[PDB]
Amino acid sequence: VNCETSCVQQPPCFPLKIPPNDPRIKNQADCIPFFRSCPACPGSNITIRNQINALTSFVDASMVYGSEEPLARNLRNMSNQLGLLAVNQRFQDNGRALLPFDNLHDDPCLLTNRSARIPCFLAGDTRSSEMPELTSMHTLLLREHNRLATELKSLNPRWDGERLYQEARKIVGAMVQIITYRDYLPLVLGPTAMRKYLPTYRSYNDSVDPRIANVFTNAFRYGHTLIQPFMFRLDNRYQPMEPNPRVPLSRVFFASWRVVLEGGIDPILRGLMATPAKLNRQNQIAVDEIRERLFEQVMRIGLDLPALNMQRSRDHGLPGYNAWRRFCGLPQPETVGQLGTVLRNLKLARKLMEQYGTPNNIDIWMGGVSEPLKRKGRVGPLLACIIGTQFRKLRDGDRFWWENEGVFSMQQRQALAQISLPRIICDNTGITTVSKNNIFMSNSYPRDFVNCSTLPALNLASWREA
Amino acid sequence: VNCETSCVQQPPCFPLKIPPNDPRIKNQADCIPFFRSCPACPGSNITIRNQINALTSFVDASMVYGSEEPLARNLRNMSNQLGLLAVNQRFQDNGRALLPFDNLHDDPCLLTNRSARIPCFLAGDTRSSEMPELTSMHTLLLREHNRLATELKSLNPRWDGERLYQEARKIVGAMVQIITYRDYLPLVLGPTAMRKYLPTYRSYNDSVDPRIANVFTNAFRYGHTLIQPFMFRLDNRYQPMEPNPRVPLSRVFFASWRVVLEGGIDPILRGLMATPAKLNRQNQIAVDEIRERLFEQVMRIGLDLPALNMQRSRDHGLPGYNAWRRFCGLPQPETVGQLGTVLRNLKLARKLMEQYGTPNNIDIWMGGVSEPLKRKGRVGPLLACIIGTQFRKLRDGDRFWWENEGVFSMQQRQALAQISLPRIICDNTGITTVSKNNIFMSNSYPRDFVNCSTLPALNLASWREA
Amino acid sequence: CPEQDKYRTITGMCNNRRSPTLGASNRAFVRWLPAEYEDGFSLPYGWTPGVKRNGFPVALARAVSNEIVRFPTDQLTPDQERSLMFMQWGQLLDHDLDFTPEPA
Amino acid sequence: CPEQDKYRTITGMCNNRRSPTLGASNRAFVRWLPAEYEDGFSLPYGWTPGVKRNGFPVALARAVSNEIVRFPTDQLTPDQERSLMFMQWGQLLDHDLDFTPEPA
Ligand SMILES: *[C@@H]1O[C@H](CO[C@@H]2O[C@@H](C)[C@@H](O)[C@@H](O)[C@@H]2O)[C@@H](O[C@@H]2O[C@H](CO)[C@@H](O[C@@H]3O[C@H](CO[C@H]4O[C@H](CO)[C@@H](O)[C@H](O)[C@@H]4O)[C@@H](O)[C@H](O[C@H]4O[C@H](CO)[C@@H](O)[C@H](O)[C@@H]4O)[C@@H]3O)[C@H](O)[C@H]2NC(C)=O)[C@H](O)[C@H]1NC(C)=O
Ligand SMILES: *[C@@H]1O[C@H](CO[C@@H]2O[C@@H](C)[C@@H](O)[C@@H](O)[C@@H]2O)[C@@H](O[C@@H]2O[C@H](CO)[C@@H](O[C@@H]3O[C@H](CO[C@H]4O[C@H](CO)[C@@H](O)[C@H](O)[C@@H]4O)[C@@H](O)[C@H](O[C@H]4O[C@H](CO)[C@@H](O)[C@H](O)[C@@H]4O)[C@@H]3O)[C@H](O)[C@H]2NC(C)=O)[C@H](O)[C@H]1NC(C)=O
Ligand code: HEM
Ligand code: HEM
Ligand SMILES: *[C@@H]1O[C@H](CO)[C@@H](O)[C@H](O)[C@H]1NC(C)=O
Ligand SMILES: *[C@@H]1O[C@H](CO)[C@@H](O)[C@H](O)[C@H]1NC(C)=O
Ligand SMILES: *[C@@H]1O[C@H](CO)[C@@H](O)[C@H](O)[C@H]1NC(C)=O
Ligand SMILES: *[C@@H]1O[C@H](CO)[C@@H](O)[C@H](O)[C@H]1NC(C)=O
Ligand SMILES: [Br-]
Ligand SMILES: [Br-]
Ligand SMILES: [Br-]
Ligand SMILES: [Br-]
Ligand SMILES: [Br-]
Ligand SMILES: [Br-]
Ligand SMILES: [Br-]
Ligand SMILES: [Br-]
Ligand SMILES: [Ca+2]
Ligand SMILES: [Ca+2]
Repeated sequence: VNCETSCVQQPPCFPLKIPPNDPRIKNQADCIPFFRSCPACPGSNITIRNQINALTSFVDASMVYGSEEPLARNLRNMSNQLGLLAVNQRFQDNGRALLPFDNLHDDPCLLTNRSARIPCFLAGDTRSSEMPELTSMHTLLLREHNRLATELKSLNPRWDGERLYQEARKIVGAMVQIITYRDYLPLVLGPTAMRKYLPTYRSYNDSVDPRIANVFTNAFRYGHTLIQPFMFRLDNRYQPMEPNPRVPLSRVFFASWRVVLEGGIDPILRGLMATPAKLNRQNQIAVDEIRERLFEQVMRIGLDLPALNMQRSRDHGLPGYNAWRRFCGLPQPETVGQLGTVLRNLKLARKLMEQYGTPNNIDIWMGGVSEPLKRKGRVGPLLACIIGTQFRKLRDGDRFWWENEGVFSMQQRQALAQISLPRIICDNTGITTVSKNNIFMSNSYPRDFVNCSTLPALNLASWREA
Repeated sequence: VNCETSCVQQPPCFPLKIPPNDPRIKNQADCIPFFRSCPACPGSNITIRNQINALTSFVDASMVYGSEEPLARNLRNMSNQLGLLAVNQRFQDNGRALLPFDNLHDDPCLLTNRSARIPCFLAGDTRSSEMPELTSMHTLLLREHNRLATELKSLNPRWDGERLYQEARKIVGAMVQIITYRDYLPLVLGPTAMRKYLPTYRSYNDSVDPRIANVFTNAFRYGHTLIQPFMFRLDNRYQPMEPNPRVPLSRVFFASWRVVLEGGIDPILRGLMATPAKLNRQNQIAVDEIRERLFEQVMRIGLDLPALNMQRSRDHGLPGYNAWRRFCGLPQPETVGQLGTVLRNLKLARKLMEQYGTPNNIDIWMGGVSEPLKRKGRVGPLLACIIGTQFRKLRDGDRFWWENEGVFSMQQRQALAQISLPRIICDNTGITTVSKNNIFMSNSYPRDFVNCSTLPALNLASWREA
Repeated sequence: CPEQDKYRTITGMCNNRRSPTLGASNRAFVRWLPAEYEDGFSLPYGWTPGVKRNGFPVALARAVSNEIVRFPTDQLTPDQERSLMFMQWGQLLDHDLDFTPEPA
Repeated sequence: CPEQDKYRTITGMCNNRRSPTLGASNRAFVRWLPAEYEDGFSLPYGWTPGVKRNGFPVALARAVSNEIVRFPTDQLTPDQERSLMFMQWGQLLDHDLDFTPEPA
């Protein structure tokens, strides 16, 4: 049974059925396409069905380098001894490198503009082309690797290709860890949750299970609440870059042609820096660009991302809201009144109650994004517990964590302490004005912007082997 | 193949290698027979191999009733509406019920005495004939079920077969829970570990995982250190049952014929009551009856139970001693000196280090039984933690726990509180003098004994339907 | 696992030497809580018509989205203290952490 | 799982309503800690010649048994405070809780 073209419920399809008086799909014979996640143990009449993580759990920039040896190999430039990642051999972004194209059997990117004939990009992860803003970040890190590899070849002449690649790969990974725990996570969790779930690092602990928990795959989708209905692009002076400065997100998904033919990554990165994220409010959860029109250009029907999240949590056999609250040592509301109190919103509690009947059955993504956000944070207590617990494990249970004794020298850690996302943008783009740290807070130009010249670039002197 | 008859290491075999100059197995290229436990997900290149529990984890007397429906039905007497368990149709024990014979493909009991032709017994669990003492306990509870069913039938004449069976089964399960938690576990863990891991029952908690943990299957094998090298049989005045009151254990394994043809279960049960268990000591861990001659009559050579326990822990991918110490929140000895301190025995720690190299690699069974015993307990801190944690889960995570609200009436719970192993023996055997409570401590006749006549019967009045 | 190494493996294998596949690719996720399936081992809630979950009807995912998530875009509240880069780093980071394969 | 029931099922199924296989027969054991195999996923330590466990040779179970467990039978110490029945209930109870199947 073809899950993409049929609404029949049979393995491995789990189509979302359509309710009566649906705002968009008036045909209740239709459905939202859904493929069940691959079972870890197919056909077993013994195991409790589990799902598979195809990537390394570690914050190791695997979305740059890949999580399988064949891929990691194919992503490298193996035509010289410079330790570089291969770049696009058909296009450049105002002199700079693009990601190589991929060879996909049913390339969705081509369908976003039949004229353009621009396929999806090839990267460490298979979703790099899903939105141009994501593609731009992959492109950024790709360039930083090559730049590091180049400077590294300068400091240490003897270092061969393999050495260059690995040392450059090691710095990029550290950069991803640093940006993530120093700048990103504190603004996700807020002050209190950050102190609680990520106490000061001590050192590697080999008893700390670093695997991603099934529940994390759904809870961390909290980000879907931060999505704006447009892709914003701005010129070198951060003004709307015509003729299409604000394209609907439903016409940017897999649109790799926009990166190649519409100005490169500079206009995209500026848009990310100088545009406010959407705020998560209890009656403004997620925009219709993803709730009604997700992937509209590349399949028979527009998808509903929030709907997919709830369908997926059930596909994965994930416990309901109260089980996760209990797990997190948080009170479990049983009445609509109790729920109202936990949510500080009686109206929302009522809607949830009328849909689910009991707070025990609220799907984890729905319940999670439904809680009022913690002070200076962007998730509630439940998601904070789930996300913070996950990241502590990814940190403490990683033998190659950048601060672990032995990974980097004391002076190498000093050097890495000076890296920033703004700085990386400065080193690999035409953009000479970038957001002030913290880049995830700054969002108003020119008030929150500074010239690149005032920001010190990574000093690799302590990488000298001499 | 046949792991029982060759030393080839190929699936599903994992034969134990023999050390040079072994005191028994002189051909260093030979081995000890061992079959890998069945994997939960056969041939998987994704899943981390795990093993299977073929039994219900709950303390529900499944060793009596069966944990699979077809077997469950086959243990039941369906020739009438008396709700009884099937009994042996060939033999009786001084006018009382024996377990029925099983129908095995390569029946090992047949091999223990070729001229007797007595096959293994059929029970709720497949190991009932492993040793006559075990067989005797199985027989006891079978009788207790039929006794309870009969009494309930007189009190409740309208109650059909199914109802009587279920009600009797429920009582039997309750008895096993009570004897286990009131009488048995306190003497395993010691008072301190009992308060710690087994605090006052409050109520059923549907979020408590009641499954058996993999390590428990190995850790609960601490009981192997309690085994005496003989099966003791006593007559009705508790004196040696001639002509052979002390049978070497190596000649009673799977020896069902001894139950049927050598006096039934009375001499066996008296033997169990009036003989001390073996005390575990650091230089007296387990006897050669099981270390050199385990299953000698039904195997090509004698097996080694202690060595099988360690091979099994490896087969199951179980972490070493220190990881389990860490899990349990106990200090992790890293040097011989430190291990010496933890064990209160530097010599033993020295022997362990000469064999293992590091405390991190000591097998859980070996490390576990090596620890000094807790006060008034028969295990050390590590085993105390593992066993105590397992039983807490089995109690708190069981919706049919005898003390759980709604399972039994208040009147029923009061009646059940009066049950005891000594009284059950009185009710189902020809024995008229039994051990004083606690039956697990009492071990010296006549000192620790009394007449059955001084012990009241279980009052079933509150099971009468009004 | 090599007694000594210099860098991460590409698959993550051997990061944890005592349990070599932890954190590595193409491995089952860890369960922080026992899974909850309609049949207890494999079918998702909402699969079989009439089958409730814990005493109540399973709500259609699309119905919950329509009822609780749907909102008029003109009400959208720009986050005064977060840049859109905050959203983007999130997605990028999610793609360093987990990808859950499905059949083609 | 039925709405109400007065008796346990034979298999243990439905004891836990939210996750009905928990404690039920013919299911994998729960792991309190990650498994430790030679190849990370299935080969037991002692399987491959020359393969050490965390820097030291895997000690033969039979050697450990010989050097540490073996003791003179006539040295056996009778437990003054426990009956043999204490041993026997243990095994009987163990057989209510777990049986790890092996191919015949
Ligand atoms: C019903 O039983 C539930 C299970 O209880 C366990 O089993 C019973 C038999 C007892 O032995 C009991 O003591 C056991 O805990 C029980 O739910 C449990 O409740 C606890 C306490 O709230 C929960 O612990 C909290 O966990 C969260 C999440 O992290 C945990 O899980 C991860 C993944 O395995 C581990 O890596 C962690 O180390 C934890 O184990 C933590 O965030 C939280 O700690 C934080 O908060 C406390 C307090 O501020 C601080 O001390 C810490 O430093 C942290 O800041 C706790 O560790 C547990 O997750 C939960 N389990 C389940 C299955 O839900 C429930 O309360 C019982 N109800 C009743 C009425 O008895
Ligand atoms: C290295 O990390 C190890 C893992 O630490 C966890 O994850 C990291 C990221 C941190 O967030 C950390 O806070 C987390 O704990 C860490 O080992 C851990 O150490 C704790 C504390 O010793 C252990 O907890 C104890 O567990 C035992 C066993 O029960 C547990 O498991 C069962 C079944 O799986 C559960 O149902 C239970 O709820 C428990 O989770 C308990 O018996 C014990 O509680 C008892 O003791 C305390 C104190 O006396 C009493 O107050 C209680 O009431 C109980 O009587 C603890 O809960 C944890 O098992 C262990 N994990 C592992 C994998 O070993 C290690 O210490 C770290 N080392 C360093 C240097 O950082
Ligand atoms: C450009 C913005 C984003 C998308 C477009 C997008 C899309 C998806 C899709 C299609 C899925 C799968 C849905 C399903 O279950 O069928 C999905 C999964 C996940 N996301 Fe999404 N996402 C966009 C943006 C974000 C951001 C900002 C996130 C985090 C802050 C985020 C997270 C996730 C996660 C963790 C998943 C699961 C991934 C897996 O396969 O393991 N997304 N998103
Ligand atoms: C009459 C006394 C006992 C035995 C004879 C006996 C034998 C064994 C054997 C052969 C195994 C399996 C060995 C292997 O892995 O190859 C075994 C397993 C277990 N035991 Fe044993 N046992 C006798 C007595 C006891 C007592 C007193 C115990 C508990 C107090 C005890 C426990 C266990 C446990 C829990 C196991 C594992 C069971 C499973 O398959 O899950 N034993 N024993
Ligand atoms: C490899 O590197 C060389 C030198 O930078 C470059 O000319 C070539 O295009 C690169 N190859 C690929 C596939 O990126
Ligand atoms: C498609 O790409 C072409 C370039 O081939 C461009 O001219 C056109 O504007 C794009 N079409 C749309 C609908 O954006
Ligand atoms: C069933 O019970 C009846 C009466 O107790 C008895 O005649 C018969 O032997 C029993 N059948 C079996 C198989 O135990
Ligand atoms: C075997 O059983 C018979 C009874 O069939 C008994 O007379 C004989 O003594 C037994 N043999 C041994 C060695 O115990
Ligand atoms: Br290309
Ligand atoms: Br995506
Ligand atoms: Br600029
Ligand atoms: Br029979
Ligand atoms: Br046995
Ligand atoms: Br007597
Ligand atoms: Br989970
Ligand atoms: Br375990
Ligand atoms: Ca990764
Ligand atoms: Ca059981």
